[PDB]
Amino acid sequence: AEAQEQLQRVQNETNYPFEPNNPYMYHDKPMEEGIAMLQLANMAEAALAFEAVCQKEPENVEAWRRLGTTQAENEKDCLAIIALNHARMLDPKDIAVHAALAVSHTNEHNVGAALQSLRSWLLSQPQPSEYRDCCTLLYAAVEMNPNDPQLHASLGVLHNLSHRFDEAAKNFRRAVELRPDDAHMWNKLGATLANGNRPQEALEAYNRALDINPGYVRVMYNMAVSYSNMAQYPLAAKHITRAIALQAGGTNPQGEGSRIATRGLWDLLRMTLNLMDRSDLVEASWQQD
Amino acid sequence: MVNVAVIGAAGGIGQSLSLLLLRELPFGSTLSLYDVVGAPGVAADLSHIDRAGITVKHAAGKLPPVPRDPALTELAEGVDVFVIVAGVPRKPGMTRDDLFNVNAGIVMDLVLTCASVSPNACFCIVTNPVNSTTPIAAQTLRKIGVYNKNKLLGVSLLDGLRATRFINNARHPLVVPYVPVVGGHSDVTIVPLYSQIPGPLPDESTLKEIRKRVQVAGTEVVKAKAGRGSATLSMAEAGARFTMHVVKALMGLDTPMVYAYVDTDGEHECPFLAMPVVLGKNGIERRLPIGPITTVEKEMLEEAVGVVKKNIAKGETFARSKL
Amino acid sequence: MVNVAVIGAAGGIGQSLSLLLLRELPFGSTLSLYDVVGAPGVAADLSHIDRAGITVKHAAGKLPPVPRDPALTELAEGVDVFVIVAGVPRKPGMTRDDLFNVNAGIVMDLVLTCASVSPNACFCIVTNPVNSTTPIAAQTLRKIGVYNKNKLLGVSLLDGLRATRFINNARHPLVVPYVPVVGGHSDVTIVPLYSQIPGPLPDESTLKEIRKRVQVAGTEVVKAKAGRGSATLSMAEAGARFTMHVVKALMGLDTPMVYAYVDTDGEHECPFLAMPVVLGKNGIERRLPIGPITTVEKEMLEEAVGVVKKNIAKGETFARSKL
Amino acid sequence: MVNVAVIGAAGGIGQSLSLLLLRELPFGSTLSLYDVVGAPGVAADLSHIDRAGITVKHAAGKLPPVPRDPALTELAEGVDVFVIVAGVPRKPGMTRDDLFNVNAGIVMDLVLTCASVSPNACFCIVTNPVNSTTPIAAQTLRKIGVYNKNKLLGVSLLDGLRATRFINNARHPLVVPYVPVVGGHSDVTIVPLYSQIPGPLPDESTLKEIRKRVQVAGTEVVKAKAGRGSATLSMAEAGARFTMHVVKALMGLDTPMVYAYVDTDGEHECPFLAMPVVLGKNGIERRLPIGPITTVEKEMLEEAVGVVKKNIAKGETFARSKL
Amino acid sequence: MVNVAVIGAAGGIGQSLSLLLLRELPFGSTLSLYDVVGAPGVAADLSHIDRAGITVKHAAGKLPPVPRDPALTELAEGVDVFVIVAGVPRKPGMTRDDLFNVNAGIVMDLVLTCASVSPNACFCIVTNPVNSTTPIAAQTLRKIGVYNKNKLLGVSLLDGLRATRFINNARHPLVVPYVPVVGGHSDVTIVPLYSQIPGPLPDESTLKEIRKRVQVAGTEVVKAKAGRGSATLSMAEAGARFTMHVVKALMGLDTPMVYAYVDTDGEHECPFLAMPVVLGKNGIERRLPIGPITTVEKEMLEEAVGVVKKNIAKGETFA
Repeated sequence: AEAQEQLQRVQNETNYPFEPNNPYMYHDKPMEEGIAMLQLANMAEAALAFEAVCQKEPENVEAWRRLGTTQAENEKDCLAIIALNHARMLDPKDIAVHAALAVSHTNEHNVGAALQSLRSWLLSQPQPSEYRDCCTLLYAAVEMNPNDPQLHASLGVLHNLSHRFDEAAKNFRRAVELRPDDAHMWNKLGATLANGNRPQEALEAYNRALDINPGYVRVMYNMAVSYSNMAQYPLAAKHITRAIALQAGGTNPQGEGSRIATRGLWDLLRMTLNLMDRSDLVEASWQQD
Repeated sequence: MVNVAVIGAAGGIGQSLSLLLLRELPFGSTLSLYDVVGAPGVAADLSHIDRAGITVKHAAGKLPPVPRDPALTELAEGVDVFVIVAGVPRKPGMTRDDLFNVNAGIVMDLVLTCASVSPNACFCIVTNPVNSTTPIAAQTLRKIGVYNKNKLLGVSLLDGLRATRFINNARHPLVVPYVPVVGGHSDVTIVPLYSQIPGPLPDESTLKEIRKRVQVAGTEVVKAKAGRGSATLSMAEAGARFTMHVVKALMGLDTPMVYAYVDTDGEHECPFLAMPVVLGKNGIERRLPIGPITTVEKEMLEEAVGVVKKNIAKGETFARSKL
Repeated sequence: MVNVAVIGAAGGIGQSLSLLLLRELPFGSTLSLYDVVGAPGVAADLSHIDRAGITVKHAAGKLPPVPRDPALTELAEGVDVFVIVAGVPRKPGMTRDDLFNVNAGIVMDLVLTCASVSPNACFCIVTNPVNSTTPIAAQTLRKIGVYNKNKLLGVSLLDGLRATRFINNARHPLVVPYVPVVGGHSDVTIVPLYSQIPGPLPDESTLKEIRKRVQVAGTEVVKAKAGRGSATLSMAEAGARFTMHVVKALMGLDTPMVYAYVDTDGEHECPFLAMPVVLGKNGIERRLPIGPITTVEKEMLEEAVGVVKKNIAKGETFARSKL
Repeated sequence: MVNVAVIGAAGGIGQSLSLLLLRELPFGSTLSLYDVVGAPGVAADLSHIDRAGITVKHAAGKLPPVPRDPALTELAEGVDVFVIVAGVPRKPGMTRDDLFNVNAGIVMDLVLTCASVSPNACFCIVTNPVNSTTPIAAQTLRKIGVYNKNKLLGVSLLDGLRATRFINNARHPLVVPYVPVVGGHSDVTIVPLYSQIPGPLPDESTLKEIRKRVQVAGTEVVKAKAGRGSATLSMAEAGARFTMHVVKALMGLDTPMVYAYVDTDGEHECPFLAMPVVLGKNGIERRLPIGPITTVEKEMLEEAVGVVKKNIAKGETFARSKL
Repeated sequence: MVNVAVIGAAGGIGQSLSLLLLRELPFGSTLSLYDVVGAPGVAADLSHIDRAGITVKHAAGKLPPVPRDPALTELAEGVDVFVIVAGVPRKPGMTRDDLFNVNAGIVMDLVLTCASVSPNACFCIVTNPVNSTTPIAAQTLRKIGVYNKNKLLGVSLLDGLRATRFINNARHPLVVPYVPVVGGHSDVTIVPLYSQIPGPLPDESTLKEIRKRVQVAGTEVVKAKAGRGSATLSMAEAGARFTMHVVKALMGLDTPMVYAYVDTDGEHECPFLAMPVVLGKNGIERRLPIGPITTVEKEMLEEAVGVVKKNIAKGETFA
């Protein structure tokens, strides 16, 4: 059929498999449905509507733009980065196809391409390892853009690359008064404090996300990690299983795909269920019920 | 007939360990070196010395590290022993948890890359946080599929060296070859058993003075270097001897008795402890009980067991928060 | 008994030299350390090794340098086997034009300061520009009036090590324990002697390549290290072996034959040359002729003598101007 | 430099002892041999073995055992260690009827001749019944008077060699370097302390049999050879090892712990006993207590003391009668 | 691992050889002992040593020396290296041939029953006349059909020790580790090569007198020992060290260079001569030429090769 042909033609340099069980490309004007679905909450199926609209227009420059960000928000970092790369090779001049291709690139701890992605992002800018040239070009220490969100608020990923969890904390704390409304940006200073111990004082910002976006699934993951680091197993497990439960909403009986992207999540209930000696779930709970 | 990998050379402990291993290796051996940077430079230096039969191999790597390096997965072909010495230099402001947080991922990746091709091999972790870095390797081996409890060791002989050297000075004319040490490798999880040594003891009120100095010597060394160094020369020698013991046991030329941080399958309730073992042709072949102890050593092992237990729990509950 | 005191052994080659010396010195010996910076760290590291009969003493030095350091004068009591390893670790920033007048000044300061209080002692030079700095030490010792031609050694065993390693690989499985090398320790001065060793020596065409590789092997180590590092491990091993030979022959337990940069004293037209000598309990006992050599080593030795004469002339000229 | 003279070299023990001592002495030493019959035959045999540094001297005596042979006086000059191994063959000695009488005079004459000219030497008694032979030597030394209790060693190391081998056979995977032995050197005056060694021990039923096996060990070899000699290939090794320990201790290169028949000045109720001791540069430095023991070892030590108290008395009664 | 067996370790030289053997063998290696009489006593005496990791096995013969002892063929079931030391002493009252007249018998029998069950084993003949016993052993091995040219060594290391000690005595304090000696293992057949060693040398007369002293050592030893006995200890020393060089060579732990009485196998005239060889994991691996020699050494070598050819011709028949 025409839909099947669309699927094999997508199965290309633009592979992005995304098992076809969603009836949203059947719905007309999917772009509007996509923008209206996340206007309140639940970016999960909003990312699905973005997939639906982006599936039949390969040349749509802005289709991949929000799709990459919303697929990075929902913790599925794997297919989102290759989708963003395919977006980048089409129009290789945009901050969105480079900023989200740099910070999310470090979640896999691939320090190689992150530096060149940062270089590409800083390219437009109309006005103990390699580091040196990239960091010097970045700098911009109150040179002519004091309190510049995209630069001053950002670039903490560079600090996170060097595992220097002392300068990043301040570089993010005194970077949120400007543009003081972005739940995703909160995560940027929500985990960098957690990674340097200090679990309690990094907890509040997590609830801060719930102040504006009570639909995030990565904030719940981060707070479960922090609680597990604090060895408070029971409610940590309860809240993380709530996080997986909220990760899939609606089309869930048919909303599954390759079932590898939600692997680490379906691993983190492990490494904890063996600490309170209950077990009894182990490999038996393999059906993701 | 013996091939040894020194993964993590071209650096601190690694260079001295390789230099010491070049001399004591038996005839017909093969030494392989690896590092992200500097491997060819040291391979072109160790090959200019004499001695027949020893052959040196090396493999460089991409300057920005990448998972599952193609060079390492090809250099790991036909290797019997894997020494893992790859960490971070002791910067002043790193506390005690940042070092573990930065070393756990490196250890996991290196173990995965090495064991993905050659499962039947011994491991000789000498990273630094021995109490916590061994469970990570155990978990990686568990999830991969191949994991032998008899072929996984953690080097902790430096405590024995320190205890012997400190007990040989206050009892001059008398010399003893070795002193047992039980527990872990940290400030509090070390207890030297001084009631199992032949000869008279130098009374109390000084035995306790030596016992705490044994634990504090590491911080003493760190302070002596103006806060910008660590014990590297002494730590290198404590690894070369253990590696030689393992190699000789594997070849069948000896059956040594060593104290190593190894899994205690059964016996003690703590999953991991440093207790005497006897090596052989298949790694550890016979574990040994701790033995009789006095009433003043019973008030330290109880705390050591708890601290080791919580360290193992912390090492096994390692997770990464996504930014 | 013996009180070997390495001078400047706190960086690169010195640390490895100290580590190798510690683990092989005879019972009842003394090891002393001194450097401008970093000496306490090495002393702390070396003071936790389980060796009986070895006592470690260390000094320090005002960070900005200072001629005739009073602290160093407090360490040269009873030392017999003074070892100078005070080599400047320069970089490719600027070439060999300089680094001579600085190393020569360092040698003139250190040798004079050490010998002003401990006359009856050996002096093994291991600084870089050997052919020129050995006469510097000779002139410095003669200035006071305590010159002893029998105790002034220049380490040149690295060339023998390299020649043996390069000749044991092209003639497998036949092996030899040593290979004689004459001339000097630099550039086109090295003259290996492959004719007077047992065995069916190979063809001349490949022998030319082998000898050229032996001559030029200095550059390849620097080239392989991105032009940054240098051969700092092999030199430490060679120095350790030579000073161990000297120590064991000084106590009367051996009378071995070695090659070194020594004063000829009327046995050759050249003032200084690398010729075989047999040691003893008073220094150098007997001196041997070169022996029968083939028809091309004549020209090679002539060129080596021609270069060495100019090198010694430059060295002698430098010392006279320096006060 | 040290001179190690052996008394008796043409016997079944002297030849093997000299052969073992020749290849283990340090460089620049001297070996001396003496026997009434056959000394040149064994002296000329050891002058062809490749060993640089060692020199050999010898002297023979008249066929009739004339007391105070002038050959011994000439040979014994500058001697630092004296080994007394010269006993009549046990083939015609029956069972301690005349063997004790004949053997107690030869050792007395030998020690009287040796100690007259050189009074500063260490005596290692190896002959038959050491228990009574040692007090005879002590009285012979004290008659004229040069006696020094710090230099009088009775070789009792064979029992340790026998005891160490037996344990390692039952417990194959585990190996122990040595096992302490207390008491005397006879059939029933031997108490091997198995309770002071590392590792678990077998049950009491088998341990009792093993302990009894050590006590009756000499007669097994005698009955195996059907009365054609005795154990001569093991006493030689034991004497060689003990002599090497004494020589190294005197030279200053080692300070070992040994178990030997010694004179208890103010430690135990018995005058002479086999208890642990530490050597130095002046013979015995400081004696050591036996240490904790179990209940059965207590009664075994009691019985051994009860026998040795009259074993010494018999030798004392034999002495004090000539003069 | 390896299994070194000594055939006749109950005489004067056998007792002093097994003791040195059980002091250097690597961990996990047996040591078999066989003799007509006295074997149980030596086995019991040597079993009490404290060295761990070495086991001792013994076999007992019969007082009447019957041929092809069924006990001996049971002991040699897993032996890797065979050393033959059995023979008769050098008591006065007979020339060489008379001694030969008996020795050539025994050497055959001992090399016949052993090779019948362990064909792939090394051989380390020590029984002196040497010059003539090695061809006899080769002929006996050819009879069965298993004769490997790469595993047949005649011990000749004693002359090397004598020559190097004699030259070290006259060159104090200069010391050398060894000196090459070729030609054979008897009187005039022995030829040192003193012009292939480092350092200067004395005048011609001294060299001649030291060369004379090297090849007459046995006579002076037996003279200093009255008329009884022989060179017991020395023959038991060089006989042990050489064996060690073989053992390591069979485990890959060394690649020694030794001088021994071997088969030329297409080389300088006489089939057997003492020439340098390179050992390995499969017996003899590479033979080497003798090398440059002085003019007098050429005539000495010619005389030696003539004498050794006469000796091998005499010993090749024994019929």
